Amino acid sequence: AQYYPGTTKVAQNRRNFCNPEYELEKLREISDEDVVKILGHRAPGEEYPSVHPPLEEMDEPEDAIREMVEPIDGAKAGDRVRYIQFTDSMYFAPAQPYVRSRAYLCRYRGADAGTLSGRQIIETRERDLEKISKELLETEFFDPARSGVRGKSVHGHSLRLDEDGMMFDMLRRQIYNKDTGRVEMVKNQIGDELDEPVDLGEPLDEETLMEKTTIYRVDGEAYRDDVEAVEIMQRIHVLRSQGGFNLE
Amino acid sequence: ADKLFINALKKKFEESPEEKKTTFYTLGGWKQSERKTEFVNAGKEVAAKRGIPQYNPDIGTPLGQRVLMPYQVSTTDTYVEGDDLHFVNNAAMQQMWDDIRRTVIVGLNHAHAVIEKRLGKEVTPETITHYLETVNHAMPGAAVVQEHMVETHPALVADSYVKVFTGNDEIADEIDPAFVIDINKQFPEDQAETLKAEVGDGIWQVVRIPTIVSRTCDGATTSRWSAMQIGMSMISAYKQAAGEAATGDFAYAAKHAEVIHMGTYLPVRRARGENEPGGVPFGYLADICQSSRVNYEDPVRVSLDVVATGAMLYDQIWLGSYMSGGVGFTQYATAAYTDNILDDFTYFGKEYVEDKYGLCEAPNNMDTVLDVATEVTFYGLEQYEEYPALLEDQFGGSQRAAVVAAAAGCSTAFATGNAQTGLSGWYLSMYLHKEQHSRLGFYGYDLQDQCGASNVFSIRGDEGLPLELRGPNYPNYAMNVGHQGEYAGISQAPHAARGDAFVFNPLVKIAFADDNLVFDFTNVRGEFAKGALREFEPAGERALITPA
Amino acid sequence: AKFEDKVDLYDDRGNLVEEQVPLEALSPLRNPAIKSIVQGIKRTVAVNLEGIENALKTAKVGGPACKIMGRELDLDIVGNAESIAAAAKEMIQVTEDDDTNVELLGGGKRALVQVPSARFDVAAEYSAAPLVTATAFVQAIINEFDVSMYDANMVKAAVLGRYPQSVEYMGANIATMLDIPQKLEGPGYALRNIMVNHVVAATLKNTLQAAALSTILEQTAMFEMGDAVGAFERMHLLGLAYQGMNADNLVFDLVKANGKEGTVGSVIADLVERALEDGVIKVEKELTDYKVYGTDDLAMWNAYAAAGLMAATMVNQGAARAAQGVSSTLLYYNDLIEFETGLPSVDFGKVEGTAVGFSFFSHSIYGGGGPGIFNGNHIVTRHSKGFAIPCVAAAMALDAGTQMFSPEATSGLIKEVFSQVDEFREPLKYVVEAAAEIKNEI
Amino acid sequence: AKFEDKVDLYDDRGNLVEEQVPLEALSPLRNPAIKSIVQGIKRTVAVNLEGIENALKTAKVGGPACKIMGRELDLDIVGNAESIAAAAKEMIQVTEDDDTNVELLGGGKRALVQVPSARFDVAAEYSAAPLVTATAFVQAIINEFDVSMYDANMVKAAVLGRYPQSVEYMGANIATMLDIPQKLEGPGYALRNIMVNHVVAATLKNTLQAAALSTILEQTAMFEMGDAVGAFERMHLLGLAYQGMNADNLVFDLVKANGKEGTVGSVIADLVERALEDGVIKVEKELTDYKVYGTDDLAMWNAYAAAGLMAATMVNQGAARAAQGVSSTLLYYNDLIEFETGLPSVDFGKVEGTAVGFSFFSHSIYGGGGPGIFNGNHIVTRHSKGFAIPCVAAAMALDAGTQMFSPEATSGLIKEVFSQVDEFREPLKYVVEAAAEIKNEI
Ligand code: F43
Ligand SMILES: C[C@@H](OP(=O)(O)O)[C@H](NC(=O)CCCCCCS)C(=O)O
Ligand SMILES: C[C@@H](OP(=O)(O)O)[C@H](NC(=O)CCCCCCS)C(=O)O
Ligand SMILES: [Cl-]
Ligand SMILES: [Cl-]
Ligand SMILES: [K+]
Ligand SMILES: [Mg+2]
Ligand SMILES: [Mg+2]
Ligand SMILES: [Mg+2]
Ligand SMILES: [Mg+2]
Ligand SMILES: [Mg+2]
Ligand SMILES: [Mg+2]
Ligand SMILES: [Mg+2]
Ligand SMILES: [Mg+2]
Ligand SMILES: [Mg+2]
Ligand SMILES: [Mg+2]
Ligand SMILES: [Mg+2]
Ligand SMILES: [Mg+2]
Ligand code: NA
Ligand code: NA
Repeated sequence: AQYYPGTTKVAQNRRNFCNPEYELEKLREISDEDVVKILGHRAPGEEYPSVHPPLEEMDEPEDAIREMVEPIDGAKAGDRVRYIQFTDSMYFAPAQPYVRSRAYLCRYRGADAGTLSGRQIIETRERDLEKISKELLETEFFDPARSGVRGKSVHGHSLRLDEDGMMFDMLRRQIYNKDTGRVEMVKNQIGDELDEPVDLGEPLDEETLMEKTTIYRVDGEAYRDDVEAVEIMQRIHVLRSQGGFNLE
Repeated sequence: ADKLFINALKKKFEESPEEKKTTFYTLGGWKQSERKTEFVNAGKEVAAKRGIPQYNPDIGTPLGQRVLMPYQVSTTDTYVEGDDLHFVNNAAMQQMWDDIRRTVIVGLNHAHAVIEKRLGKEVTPETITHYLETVNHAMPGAAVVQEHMVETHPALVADSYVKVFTGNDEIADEIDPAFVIDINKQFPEDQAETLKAEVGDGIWQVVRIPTIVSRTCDGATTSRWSAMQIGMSMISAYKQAAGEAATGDFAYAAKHAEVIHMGTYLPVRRARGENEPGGVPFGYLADICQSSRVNYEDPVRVSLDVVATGAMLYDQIWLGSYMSGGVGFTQYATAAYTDNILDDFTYFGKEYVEDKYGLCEAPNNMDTVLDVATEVTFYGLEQYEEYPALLEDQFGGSQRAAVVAAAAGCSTAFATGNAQTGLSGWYLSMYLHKEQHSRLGFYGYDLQDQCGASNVFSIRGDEGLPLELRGPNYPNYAMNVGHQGEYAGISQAPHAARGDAFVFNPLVKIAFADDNLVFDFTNVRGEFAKGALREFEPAGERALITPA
Repeated sequence: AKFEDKVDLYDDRGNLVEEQVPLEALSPLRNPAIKSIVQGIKRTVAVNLEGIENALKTAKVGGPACKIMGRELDLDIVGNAESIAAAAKEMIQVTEDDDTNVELLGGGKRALVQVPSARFDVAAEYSAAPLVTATAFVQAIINEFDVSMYDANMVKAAVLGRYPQSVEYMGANIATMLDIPQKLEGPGYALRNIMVNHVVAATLKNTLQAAALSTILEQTAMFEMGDAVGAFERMHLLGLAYQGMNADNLVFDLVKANGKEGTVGSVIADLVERALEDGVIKVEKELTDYKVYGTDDLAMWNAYAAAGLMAATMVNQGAARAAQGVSSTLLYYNDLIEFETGLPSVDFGKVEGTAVGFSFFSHSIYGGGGPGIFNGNHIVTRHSKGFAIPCVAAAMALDAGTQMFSPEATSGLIKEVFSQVDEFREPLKYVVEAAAEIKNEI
Repeated sequence: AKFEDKVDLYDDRGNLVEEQVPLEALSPLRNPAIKSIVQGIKRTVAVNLEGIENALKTAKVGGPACKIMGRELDLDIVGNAESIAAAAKEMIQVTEDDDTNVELLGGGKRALVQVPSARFDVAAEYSAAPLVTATAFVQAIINEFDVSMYDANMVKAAVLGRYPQSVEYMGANIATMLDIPQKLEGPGYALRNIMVNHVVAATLKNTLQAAALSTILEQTAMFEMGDAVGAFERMHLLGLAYQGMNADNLVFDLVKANGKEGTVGSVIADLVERALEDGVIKVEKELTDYKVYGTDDLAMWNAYAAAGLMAATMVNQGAARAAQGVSSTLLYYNDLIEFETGLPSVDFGKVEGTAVGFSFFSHSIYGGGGPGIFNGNHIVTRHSKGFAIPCVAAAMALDAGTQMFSPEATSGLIKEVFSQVDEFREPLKYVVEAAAEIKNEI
């Protein structure tokens, strides 16, 4: 597959995030328990709640589509559908909102992805969400200064950074430690305090942010200079326009 | 010269506009704000008086971890907190809507024919004047025929009246001038001649019913109230039997055959009668705004005054209250009429077009759309990238999408002289923006955006329509902020560039050229500022009939 | 047959056509000519090619007084009407030689369009007629002149108006006798939302044919509404027959006997006499110098009374040659006949009630208008279940020129197109012929 | 004949039924099974006799939480259902051997009613079904128990609700898949105002049958609306065939290849491969390490893409067994495929746009709801001309129980009655069989 046109680092990074054969760079280690804490849906050691019985316990009639489509593990179990949501700074966060939704529906099964300017969300069955969330948190999808895990009060994507290089957070869920140069998650994504904070590692330095970012800006790589990417957008506009008129 | 938004950015923040870093969390939350402080105190008083908790700053999340900004009302020197631009808190905004809602245009052409042909009586400027003195007594709610009528208090209904206009100068000049909208006085010479030629010898009433009635009732009241008192005044002034078969012809003419509503009724899911905001087509909104007849030498000013008119009405009152409610959509709209930001972008585009093509001299085709809309889109987005304070100001992607695309679409229409290619440019802007920043608006912002390119030039039943005829009930447009008022601007744009007197309905244009209105439609942004400052005097209040 | 009744059928000159036809041969549910008229009304559209051309030339689109400067397009539509109509027909039809009709009128200024019946058999309702016709002519015009992508939306606006910003086809240059489904007062009302003036126009002011077309449309709607189901069915069929189809020549003969010098009152007297003679009513008891009449067949009394009501309208408004007094006739025929007999008036008071409001709303400031702008879907005149509006059609047919909002003023496009259709223009002829044809199948 | 295209047709198990069927044999305008389905949906009513009985016994009539103390009537309706239904049938039918059906279900608690097709042939629209059914059951109940004049109005309220004070049948104890004509967003929309949950209910959550029923209704509406007239007709027919009828087994085979481990992206990759292999698209230009695809047949590209869109929904929402993400699939299948190819997405962006607003209005405070309450007439989901809603039907069929407003919650009465009808329950079977039968008549 091609994924995205263009000849910039930005374009290549957009393709890499979408390509399920591209190995996302792992930047930090997070325990299973700490992913669960960050998500905030259940307590460590709590059984998965259910929204319906396990599929095995149901007596569904013959349906060739069902038979051919393997349910994800949490669907088999009857898990609730839950979410993880990220905000990405326009100051060169590695992932960005449409980059995420596009990539998620290439890489992940059974996914409800939504894009907004200030927040991007995936909803899926809870145990599967936990596995996906580990990858979203440990890899280059995430920078702990320029990205935030936020289920509410998401303001910040468009704000100036603070003096530590951290994105604004009304609820201050991620705290930069000057003594370690590391960021700690001190609250879960909805803003409730954690008993023990979670180490999220060091912020990426400027050079590495520029290597990895998927936003075009005049002070990075400008979209208008990725002339092949612009060409394809303009083509889609023209072909849609003609098609709606007379199917030519 | 400095970009037009620089002064506003310097007012908002201590840092220079280009500075990338700031410090948060040190402003005391709501305590930084004069207006939030007023609200906290008011909530305490309200709760104490009524015995039910109300406004409380400790509910939910703590506002003001960042700077709570002032906004410059564009084209003014007025800076206010955004709460002062909420329609609930701004009497100018409320009155703007009331003045539209309470107006209808009603011909006298069928009525005078009824008089001459069915009644066999003559119509002259003198008899028209007598009729107008009669209907100006009756319209606010006073009697002319029956004994033992009880009537509205004249001072409560002082804003209700009837004027007329006609394209025949000699006829207009013979009617008592208290009652006449004088086209030659209100419009510059070339516009006046256009408008008079459209109207010809037709004679039209502009009827305004009382604000207090419109607020008590609804928009669908207006044409009915109008017709009742026209009917009574025809009976009295032309000495008719007070209820004979011909009386029904006056009713049918005033209620149906020669009435122009400001808005058409809506389908059931969003059920509303006439003269509600969703029924007002974009071309009418542009014609209601009177910037065109004052600022004609500056098509950007005219177009952006229409944007302000429409962003407020359509996003704040209509989408933000009629169709939703609560805190609502103040800043989705203010983005389009504050800090001179849309103005900066649109002057850039107008100058680009002037220099390359000449206004209205570009080919009306997709090549021009691609050229102009792309260039202007990249300029606007560059400004958010160059000025971190600007990006923090227009913090919501939807706001930025609407502003950038409005500039792109208006500019494209300045080039082609055609609103439809302007519209195509609006959608291209969205697509480019989305790819540049990997974001656009709120979750549902680009429903119409993605349908957009294909439906610009469609001819199918519920798809195809010139932009001027579209409105808030065009299917794709029926739900979402950050488009409708901007489309009214794009509708205005090619007509302002062409020097046209009107966009879609000359009668609507003339009908708001009237300083007896409560709101001043020649200076919509100035009026919004006056309302923000609590300096606007609305109609419709009940002070006279309530305790001191 | 469900019912035992038979009626004699006559033509619009009062001459016998067929004796002793079962009543249900006139039912909308059984009569193939009523089916053909109703399907015809669903499928027929008037296209104003001159109007489309002028709207384009002037950019006057989207409703009254509207205009978009700079959008003008000068296309020789009427001069190329034959090609445009043929191209439109190829899109409108389902198959070659099906029942699609596209006929030019007025030197190419107008077109009669009948959309193929098969499209309606797989449709929920009737809007396919204007919508298929509109898009076929929009496309045919664009293709005739190679109108560009940039300009074609003006052709669309010139044909169908401000739709979909407006709910209606506001400013359209096509017309139908039906109006949009959203404007129905209630479900099942569509055949009632047909202006009286349109009926009078289609039937060329032939009084009996106007009455017949109106009655057919009203009473067919009563079946769609469910009013003519079960207990009420025979009442509605007898009303169709006697009030609108001149069954037994009763309307005709009452008019003949009262036309020279008669009044509403003299028609009442003759109708009561005829009802007594035919055994429909009988003296139930005697008060002081006053006979109280009763009936063992209320539906038949109602039908006789309804025939008299039509004849009274024809006599009263025919003598004035002025339609306005039909509201008075509808009221006082019914008021008078109750105090003359002790029996209930037509539609058990609902014609009288309709007439009270109709009188008010055709002589007052509050709404309504002249008789011709009413219809069975109008809030003023919806209340009687078919027994009022046909009299209004008769009265407007008889008007010699007293109305400002005449059929000439409101219904010219509909006249030119719909009066071409024989079954629309002379429905009494075709419905009677069909009834005679199926008489031994009922 | 008009179009040269032929398609291979399969059953819901992926087995070939008939090869090389002319495309127009699947047209709503030609296919007799689509006609039968559409007329069936116009004419079918679910009657809740138990509900009527309980409303009467409690005097809970006229809408939610309403009650009139003192008006209670205790009638043994369900215990006398056979007699009541037979009496109602006698009023509903036109003749004794016509296609009227009245069938008791659930021990007399429910009745399936199919009003005779002939009533609709002489009707403007479809409201005769609830209105004729309602009055026949009101009258049959009154007659069964000799309900007095003084009380009978409560039976009417228990059957049809607050109508006519309300515009809708508010509180009624009858149901139809269609809704009242006044609620149409535009003329021609009635077959679009059918809740997704109703489609899923009628088809017993069989994914392909739900997709087929929804596509048949949506694309038939596109003909009634005039969207499938002229230039657009082939596009709509190909969409019906490939997206809703599993033409050439393309949906089925994409699901088979992607069901075990696949994603929306893997379905896209397979669809682009298949379009290229079949000659639907071709490389037009080479950019830097990027192929720009073109097509000489935009309608066929659109149809292939639409089949992939359906398969992507089945794979994505099938894997979650949770419908909510269909709004996401409808968006990003289309967004991704444009940047994968340089070609326009399904319905030239209109599915993507529909999906943007549908996503918003199924995850926000402002309106909408869960996937099952949408429909082609909903303001959120009307914008694509048939290519979005059938995917929503498929997704809800695949939902294992994650929805509050499920078909079990919204559509139980519909389910019990409408799933009895073979052509409603298994439309893919009957439409394919009919296409095969007429294949040499096209
Ligand atoms: C709960 C929702 C979901 C929904 O359906 N509506 C919400 C909330 C709603 C509330 C918020 C009021 C409150 O705080 O109590 C109101 C004011 C509507 C109302 N009920 O009066 C609103 N949004 Ni919202 N909403 C807005 C916006 C936005 C932007 C904000 C992004 C940012 O970085 O700050 C994002 C969408 C996006 O990412 O593009 C957004 C989301 C959301 N919007 C998220 C909450 C986001 C969060 O948790 O922080 N709105 C805007 O982008 C600007 C205009 C602004 C609206 C108020 C006004 O116009 O003044 C407000 C419009
Ligand atoms: C009849 C109808 O008017 P039209 O015939 O549609 O103009 C209707 N008015 C009314 O019913 C007026 C009722 C109030 C005044 C008379 C009170 S007795 C209305 O405006 O919708
Ligand atoms: C979708 C529809 O809501 P329902 O799905 O019918 O509840 C509709 N609301 C809206 O369109 C809300 C528009 C204003 C708020 C969102 C602005 S982006 C309405 O209330 O009629
Ligand atoms: Cl009887
Ligand atoms: Cl094609
Ligand atoms: K009000
Ligand atoms: Mg680990
Ligand atoms: Mg300058
Ligand atoms: Mg400063
Ligand atoms: Mg307290
Ligand atoms: Mg003055
Ligand atoms: Mg009208
Ligand atoms: Mg002033
Ligand atoms: Mg004789
Ligand atoms: Mg006599
Ligand atoms: Mg049968
Ligand atoms: Mg009894
Ligand atoms: Mg190569
Ligand atoms: Na709280
Ligand atoms: Na708070």
